[PDB]
Amino acid sequence: KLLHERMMHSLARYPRQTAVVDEQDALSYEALELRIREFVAMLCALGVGQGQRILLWAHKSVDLVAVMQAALRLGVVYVPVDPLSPVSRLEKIAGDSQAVLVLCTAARLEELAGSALAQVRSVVLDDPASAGYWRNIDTGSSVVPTLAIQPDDLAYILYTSGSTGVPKGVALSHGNALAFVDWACERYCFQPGERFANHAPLHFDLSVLDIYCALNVGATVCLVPESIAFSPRLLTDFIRQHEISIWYSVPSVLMMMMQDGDLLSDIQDTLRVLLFAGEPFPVKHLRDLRAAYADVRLANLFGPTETNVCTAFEVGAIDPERVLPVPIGTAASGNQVWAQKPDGSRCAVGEEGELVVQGPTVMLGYFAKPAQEGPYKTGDMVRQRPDGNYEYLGRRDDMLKVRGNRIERGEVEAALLAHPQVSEAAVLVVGEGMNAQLWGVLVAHTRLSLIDLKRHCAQRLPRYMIIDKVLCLDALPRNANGKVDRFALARQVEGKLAAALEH
Amino acid sequence: GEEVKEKIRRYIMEDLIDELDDQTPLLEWGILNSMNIVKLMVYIRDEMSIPSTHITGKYFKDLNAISRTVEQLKA
Ligand SMILES: *P(=O)(=O)O[C]C([C])([C])[C]([O])C(=O)[N][C][C]C(=O)[N][C][C]S[C]([C]S(=O)(=O)[N][C][C]1O[C](N2[C]=NC3=C([N])N=[C]N=C32)[C]([O])[C]1[O])[C]1[C][C][C][N]1
Repeated sequence: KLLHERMMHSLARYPRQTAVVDEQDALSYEALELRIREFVAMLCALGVGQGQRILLWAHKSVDLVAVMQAALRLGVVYVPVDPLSPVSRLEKIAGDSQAVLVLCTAARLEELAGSALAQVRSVVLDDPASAGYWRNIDTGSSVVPTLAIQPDDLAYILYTSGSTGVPKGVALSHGNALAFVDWACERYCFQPGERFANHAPLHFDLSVLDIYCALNVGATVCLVPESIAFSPRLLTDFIRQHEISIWYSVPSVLMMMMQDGDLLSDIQDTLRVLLFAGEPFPVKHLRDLRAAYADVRLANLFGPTETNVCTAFEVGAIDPERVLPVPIGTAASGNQVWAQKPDGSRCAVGEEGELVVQGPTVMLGYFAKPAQEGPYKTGDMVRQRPDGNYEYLGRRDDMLKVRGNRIERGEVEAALLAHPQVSEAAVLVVGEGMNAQLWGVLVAHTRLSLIDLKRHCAQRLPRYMIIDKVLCLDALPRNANGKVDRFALARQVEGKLAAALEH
Repeated sequence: GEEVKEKIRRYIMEDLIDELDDQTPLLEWGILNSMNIVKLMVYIRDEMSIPSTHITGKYFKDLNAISRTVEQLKA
């Protein structure tokens, strides 16, 4: 039944298969099982109990997958924190989750030392030399608690961009996870001995298909390492070397791999299932991928972290005359899904409305906030075609998407505002897709170099939320009501650029 | 060397983005990224050819690191 039990079922049937691979190391189900059991002894020796929070802040590794599974078994709540994100943002997530343990590398100890969570216990996963190395914790005088865990118990929290600059914790249960896993396993017919690439970092929910679907069916998950993120040819090499059958990423990555990594010239015969999510896929490029890989299964999976995948569309043949992205399709993960008019009523075929999700994947709620009650409103505008498939039209709020990344205007704005020589800030995106750029429009106290500002951003935000371009104004356009005129601001940034293509 | 380093520093500063130091971490501060790094290579080939095993922190960390990389590509 429960998440940790799916590994245990796989162990019994396949103890000698490779479970988890990283850039340095790999583990069989048996070796994973012993590593897990050793992390369980360690969490118990440390006094970390059911429902308490632990932070994972380190590059993806077989030890992280073991720690996740150790926490599940003790119903300890694990919080994957972006390892490419600075200590100041971990302090906010540490504050919000009120976590009692950090699991990091020995390199990260120095950052933690000066930080606000200096007084939180850390243990080193990587360097045996480090006084904080996890094996140095004595577990002899320690015992595994007697406890049971129900499908609705909090398993992990995936933090997301916060409009106030404090990130929000999507608190998710065994049942949330498993309704996705079981849905995907049945839908794409995942087999023992299949090899799953884990492209996404652990704090995104793409990673939950890669790791938990793999461990569910006695297959292998290969952690794509951070080091090869910007290298489309190393990414296609990873597919070849690990004989990858199942790939799951944002289309931006597949498109890098198609342009600068020979994915269409050097066919990867091992790929059986190609899953993409998180943003639209320019249909001209998706038509190419479909043609190269005629035999492969292609699907467009849709939803926020708060629902995981709530909708999906099987991409068969694509009309050559088609110009729009393919549908986001029909309900998934055993959810019911509908478009709402702003009054409450169901939209009818052809009527744009906001997508609503009722089902077993809908989050418990943002951690340390009031529970999700009833269906979840996604903020995503959609429209049903006659055949029953939804198309995504966009958002009406301050959640930006740059190449699949989710960025609250306010989180970047709060960072820029904290700059001593910045009195007003407003963030927006110029361009679509691969071209898209994140802009800061600032007013200076005493008239701000881009390099200085990037330095300033990088100390507070993940690099994917560091602004590409800056525009300094004497004041920000306002609306009658005093609020910043984001429509005016967009027109003025679009206008200044249009004047530079003319001059 | 110092000429190779300045044709780059000029390009970064002009055609992609003050002063940009030798050691200014180009990836940490998202000056170089998934979309602009392949452009800078278009240029370093088409007007000075970096291999795809090399598109990583080791090669493109600092300005002087991108300097060493082209310098060491002799024959
Ligand atoms: P560079 O420019 O230096 O690097 C580029 C590169 C390598 C792409 C880098 O940017 C990178 O590694 N990106 C990783 C991006 C990633 O893996 N993101 C995970 C997507 S997580 C998404 C949930 S969410 O809450 O973040 N966003 C939900 C939000 O997204 C929109 N959306 C979801 N799915 C779609 C589809 N299929 N079509 C259009 N829009 C979509 C919605 O607005 C939604 O509200 C995932 C996606 C499935 C489950 N959760």
